[PDB]
Amino acid sequence: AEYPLPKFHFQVDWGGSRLGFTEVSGLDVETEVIEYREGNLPQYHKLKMPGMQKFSNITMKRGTFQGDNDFYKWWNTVALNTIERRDLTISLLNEKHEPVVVWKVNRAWPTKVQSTDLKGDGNEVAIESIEVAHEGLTIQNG
Amino acid sequence: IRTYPPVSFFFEVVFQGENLDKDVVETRFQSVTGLSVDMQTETLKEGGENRFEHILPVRTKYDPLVLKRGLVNDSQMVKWCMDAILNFDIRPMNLLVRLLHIERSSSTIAPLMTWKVINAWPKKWSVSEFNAEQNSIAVESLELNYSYFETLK
Repeated sequence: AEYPLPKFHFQVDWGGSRLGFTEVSGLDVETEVIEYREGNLPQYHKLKMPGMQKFSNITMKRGTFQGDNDFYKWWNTVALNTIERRDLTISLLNEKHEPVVVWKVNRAWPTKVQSTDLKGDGNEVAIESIEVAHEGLTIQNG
Repeated sequence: IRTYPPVSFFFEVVFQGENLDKDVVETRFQSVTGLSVDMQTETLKEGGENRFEHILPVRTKYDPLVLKRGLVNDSQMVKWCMDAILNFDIRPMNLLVRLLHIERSSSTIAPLMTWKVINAWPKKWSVSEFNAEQNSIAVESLELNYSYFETLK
């Protein structure tokens, strides 16, 4: 067609009871650059070549409901250097409620859990957040 | 009576030699150092005197003189040095080192301090590293031996 897609209809599968979230970020892939030059090159700028890869962490937010303490449980699964690891899948849906773009995350485990702030005059809900480390990510469109 | 001290970055070097005193490129240097003298002594202990020992003068030592420039591809001075180094043929020279200032009474450039350096001859010659990945200038450095230096009072 000739029309783009929006970002207000998605889904996350993380091994919990609720698939709804308010914010999803940190989807990025990067590669390093190596520079090189020899003495007699008629070119005075350096040459470039691919190096190692690097992935960023994942940050997700959600509102707080009564009777739901999954973030703390997963974080507290930690032992000296061991922890439960999970496969994380994030999808993008259309108007028939089917997927369109999929991000696949291998061997995720949480590194930070942040609770809410309390203000007396605050007319806002209670927001908790988590940060996730993971080895590698993939992108599937179509 | 002095209130402000002199500045170090306005200076000159003169070769009182074969015919090098009239060559303009032979007076322009990026750096000059090595102008220092030291007295070497020995220690003698006297029995019965436990409060101090005697320090006795022995000899005098001088530092080598070091000059640094950007590389000059055709230099009479370097011909003199390489004649000394390759053919073991040395001919010592005299030098002047000047520290300059502005005098006015309009203004003029004049010497402020002058040292005479007696019987200099080549000691060392070097050029900096060539590196394909750095922004740098080819810099040559010369080191000289001499007998002594004096103030032109």
